Amino acid sequence: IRRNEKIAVHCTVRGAKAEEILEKGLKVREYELRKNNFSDTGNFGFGIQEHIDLGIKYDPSIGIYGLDFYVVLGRPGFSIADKKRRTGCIGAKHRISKEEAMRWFQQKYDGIILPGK
Amino acid sequence: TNTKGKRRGTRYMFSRPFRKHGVVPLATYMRIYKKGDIVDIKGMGTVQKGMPHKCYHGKTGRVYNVTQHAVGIVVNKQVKGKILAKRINVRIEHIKHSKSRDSFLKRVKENDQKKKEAKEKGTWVQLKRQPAPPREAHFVRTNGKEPELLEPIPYEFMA
Amino acid sequence: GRRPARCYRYCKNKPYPKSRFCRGVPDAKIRIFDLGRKKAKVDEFPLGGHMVSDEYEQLSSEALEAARICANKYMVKSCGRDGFHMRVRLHPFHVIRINKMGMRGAFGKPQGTVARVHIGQVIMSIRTKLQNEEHVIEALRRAKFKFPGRQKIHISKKWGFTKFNADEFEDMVAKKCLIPDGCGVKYVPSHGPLDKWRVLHS
Amino acid sequence: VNVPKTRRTFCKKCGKHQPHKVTQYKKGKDSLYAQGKRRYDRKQSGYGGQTKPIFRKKAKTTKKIVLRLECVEPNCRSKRMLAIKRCKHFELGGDKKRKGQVIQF
RNA sequence: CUCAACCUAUUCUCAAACUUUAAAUGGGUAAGAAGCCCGGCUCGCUGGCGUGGAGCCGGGCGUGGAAUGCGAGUGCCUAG
RNA sequence: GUGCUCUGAAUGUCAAAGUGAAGAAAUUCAAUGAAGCGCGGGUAAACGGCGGGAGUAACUAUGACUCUCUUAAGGUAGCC
RNA sequence: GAGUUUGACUGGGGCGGUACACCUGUCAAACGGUAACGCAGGUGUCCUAAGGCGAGCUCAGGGAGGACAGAAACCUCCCGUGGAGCAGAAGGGCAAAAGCUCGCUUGAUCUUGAUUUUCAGUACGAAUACAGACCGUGAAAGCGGGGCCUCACGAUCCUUCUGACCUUUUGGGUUUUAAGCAGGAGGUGUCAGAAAAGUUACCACAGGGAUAACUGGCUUGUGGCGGCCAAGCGUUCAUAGCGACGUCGCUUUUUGAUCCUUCGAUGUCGGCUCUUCCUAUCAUUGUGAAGCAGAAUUCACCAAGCGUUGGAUUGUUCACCC
RNA sequence: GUCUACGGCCAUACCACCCUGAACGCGCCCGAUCUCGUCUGAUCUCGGAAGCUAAGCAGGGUCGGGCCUGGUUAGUACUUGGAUGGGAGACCGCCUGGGAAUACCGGGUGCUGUAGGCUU
Ligand SMILES: [Mg+2]
Ligand SMILES: [Mg+2]
Ligand SMILES: [Mg+2]
Ligand SMILES: [Mg+2]
Ligand SMILES: [Mg+2]
Ligand SMILES: [Mg+2]
Ligand SMILES: [Mg+2]
Ligand SMILES: [Mg+2]
Ligand SMILES: [Mg+2]
Ligand SMILES: [Mg+2]
Ligand SMILES: [Mg+2]
Ligand SMILES: [Mg+2]
Ligand SMILES: [Mg+2]
Ligand SMILES: [Mg+2]
Ligand SMILES: [Mg+2]
Ligand SMILES: [Mg+2]
Ligand SMILES: [Mg+2]
Ligand SMILES: [Mg+2]
Ligand SMILES: [Mg+2]
Ligand SMILES: [Mg+2]
Ligand SMILES: [Mg+2]
Ligand SMILES: [Mg+2]
Ligand SMILES: [Mg+2]
Ligand SMILES: [Mg+2]
Ligand SMILES: [Mg+2]
Ligand SMILES: [Mg+2]
Ligand SMILES: [Mg+2]
Ligand SMILES: [Mg+2]
Ligand SMILES: [Mg+2]
Ligand SMILES: [Zn+2]
Repeated sequence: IRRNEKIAVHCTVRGAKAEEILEKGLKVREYELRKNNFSDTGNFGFGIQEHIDLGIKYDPSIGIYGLDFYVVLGRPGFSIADKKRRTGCIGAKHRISKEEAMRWFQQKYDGIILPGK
Repeated sequence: TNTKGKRRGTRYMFSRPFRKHGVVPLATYMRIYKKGDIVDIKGMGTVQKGMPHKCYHGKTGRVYNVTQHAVGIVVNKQVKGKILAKRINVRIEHIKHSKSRDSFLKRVKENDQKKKEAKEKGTWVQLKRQPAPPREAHFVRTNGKEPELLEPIPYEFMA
Repeated sequence: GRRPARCYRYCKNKPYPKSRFCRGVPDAKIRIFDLGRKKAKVDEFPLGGHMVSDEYEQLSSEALEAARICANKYMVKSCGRDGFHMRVRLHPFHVIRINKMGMRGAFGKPQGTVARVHIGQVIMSIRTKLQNEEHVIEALRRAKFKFPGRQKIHISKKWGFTKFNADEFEDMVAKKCLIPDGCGVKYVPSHGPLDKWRVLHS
Repeated sequence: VNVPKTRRTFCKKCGKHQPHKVTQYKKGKDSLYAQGKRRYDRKQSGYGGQTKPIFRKKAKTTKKIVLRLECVEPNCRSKRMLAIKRCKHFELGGDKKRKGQVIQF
């Protein structure tokens, strides 16, 4: 690859559309992402190797592309980090740890962390 | 040997003090300067416009002209065997006032009020200042105790 | 080959280290500055003896290596192999120049490095037990024979290679103001965190 | 350098910023009846050889580039010389450079 | 676990073209009547304003506002 | 290569004069094209000039032999 | 055939370099200034944006994750005082910047003076404050007459172009032409700016010890000759004899370095001849030591009284052999 | 006793973690019809007011790190001027004046301007 080309296509999705598309991705993952996809800042993500499984029907012109999901997770009051006027940092006990990220995931999607290995 | 560039040798004098970089504080911009008053010339290096020459850094002149952002100053410069008054246009980030002339003016006003009070009250009071007289014979109490005996120490080699 | 050291004995040329501006400098002859049993802790070797200059001059790395070698050999065949630790306290950072074998374009080229020593300055130090003191003094004298100037042999009032005196040393150790680690010691001031005092003082 | 074939600057005749078309000034050909040329021919006639210096050193490698600006107004179409710094390669109205394009394979 | 890398707290020794700090000696300016303080007038500059700034016309204030020493200023011509 | 010399044919460049055109004229432009130069041959008892690197034979060494970049020729017969 | 030229600086000239016009750091001794063929480097450019505004962002680096993807491809979060970038040398400066990304533009325009820098307080170049126009940008305050600052460049004369319903073109008038006035450009890099190849052993003149080629003098790197320490050698044994790594000296019989004396002249290699001196002693006198049995030899001491040769080859000093 | 808005000096104000916050306020927060911007009303812009101090913010704390200010280092290092001082030199002592900087040991940790609020 050489610089200033075009390599990736990405998109940012938030809200009800985000939770339902995340619901579809975990339906593909059968609500199982195993050990260490959770970053230490309380975010996580995974990859999907083929998109047609869920959702949209395959189109013969469109390829067979895979993709990856990164959910960055928050808490009400996190917008002070990107507020323009009187910006601040969010505070120590308002952060998201790996433990509470896993706890929220399995409480909201009754999923399974820590498989047999 | 060396060049005749305009900032030769100004590695340290046109630099900022340690942990004093960045934004220039605004009081230096909102000072006022009337034509006739005494200003020090330093010449910070955050501002590159209107900056004085290195011969005028650390000098003192009086203002003869005020413009939008700068001031014309009359400074004495010593060329080889004469002193002559140069007229330089320097900016207000590079100048500041003179507390020497300020102190002189406040002791002028003190002298004037003192002469007025002396004239109305009918006395004669001292107005000049005198250079640190000798030391006015006095007694030194020992407070009963004997002065401590001091004595040079022996030599020991540490370092 | 190498000039006689009397051509470069005196400090007169405005310290000249190898840097960006001085390139192509050969390696100094002294590469090992510590010798003997360097892992004895603090109290295996309580006695320290220094060899300290009394002249302002520069010593060559060749002379430093020669003195280190002969002092090491005398200490080895006198106090045993693991009975001492010596550090030379002088690194040859000043580069000396040579002009080529008239005076046009005469700025020389780097041929060696010397260490500039001051009047009160330690050249070498040996730490050993308290009963090998005469052996330390003899080793430092026989190493003193390898230098141009005048040097003095002096036993320090301090414990080994530390900066604390031998009389107040064990009391500081017992009251835990001075914690041993490695060849030296750490000083514990009473103004850290109390949780640090709690993982200590216990 | 690369300067565009038109710009908008002061026109002294109308005392006003105006569009000017920009060409490159070329030195004209000699008059043969200019007074220095007349004096030079008068001096060079007869015997005596070369009577003025001939330079023959040529230290410079570039020239200052002069732009002829013409005011586009149909009534006042006055001209004006305008000079820029030295340049080896001069371009008159080339293609503008852009910052995002894939440069280069 | 032996060794590493790495990290952390220490330790030995340095810098004309490094530096937080930082002298001694040094460079400039000030130490009054061309100053001080009252009135009034002019302005096409400045302006919320009787503004601000500058200039000008009057008036009154001498304890001559550190030490020490000393008469100064000023022009032409000019050799080596 | 530098000289010297020969060929001139269609042939590039090439001064004065002459010719045509524009203009009111000074003047300008165009066509016309001598020698020379350029282009093409010759000439060294003209001036002069006349190469490197590898590996290759039953001890070893060399290199008849080969492979190589290579210039206008790569120093021949002799001689040291 | 004629006339002329054939730079300068220079640890003599030449050769080599440019220290010849400039810029950064150092030297440089805390104002400024400050030399050397001092040190470390750069310049004769580059840029319609890399100039001018406005807006919005944050950089290098690291950590943790995410299909292919691993040390490196792209996405996300956190830490990140700048450790990045700002055309280039270096120094300074700079973070809702001066960096990066967009939007709009041409203040890189037309003018008079003042000032600073080098400085003689001349010029050029570069720069700084204003003032008068016409504009750009931004909601605006403002900012902008090139490049964030310190370098990036050039007189007279001549040529060329631009401007003035301009002046003159000689007795008047018209029209070409020419001259003039103002502002750019064509260049002098020896960069305050001749137009310039050698050789002289056939040489010349004015000079120069301001300056080389001897001696002498300072120095002693180099040469030569000594000393101190003792790791080793010496079958053993540091020191009979030696002495590695180091280090202290002396000498002026080597060669350098320097340029003080001498260029209105100190005769310039070697040999021959002849005298005298030195000692750092080869022999001989008197001794001490030995790894001194004798003989031979080696190491020291007092010691320069006395002697130290004949030849081959080479101009040789040196050398080598009989 | 405090807070908002705009500040001045620009860490005694920063950084790390912990506790408390009455009332106004400042925020977090709800939404995208209009204005205006995005891949995404997350940011920016607009329209609100159900809930909340969780966070920002404020105050306090830490034998806290930094920073500020003293002591020590130390009349040490260095230095002005002087000598027919010493020393073979290298350098050193003295006379006359000036006089630092680490390591180590204390104390402190935002003052304050203009305008407008709350606190019975
Ligand atoms: Mg210099
Ligand atoms: Mg320089
Ligand atoms: Mg500028
Ligand atoms: Mg020197
Ligand atoms: Mg012809
Ligand atoms: Mg032939
Ligand atoms: Mg042959
Ligand atoms: Mg031969
Ligand atoms: Mg200076
Ligand atoms: Mg000075
Ligand atoms: Mg901005
Ligand atoms: Mg405007
Ligand atoms: Mg203007
Ligand atoms: Mg003319
Ligand atoms: Mg010149
Ligand atoms: Mg002389
Ligand atoms: Mg010698
Ligand atoms: Mg020698
Ligand atoms: Mg042996
Ligand atoms: Mg001489
Ligand atoms: Mg001399
Ligand atoms: Mg002579
Ligand atoms: Mg004579
Ligand atoms: Mg004679
Ligand atoms: Mg004679
Ligand atoms: Mg003798
Ligand atoms: Mg005799
Ligand atoms: Mg603290
Ligand atoms: Mg004193
Ligand atoms: Zn016009």
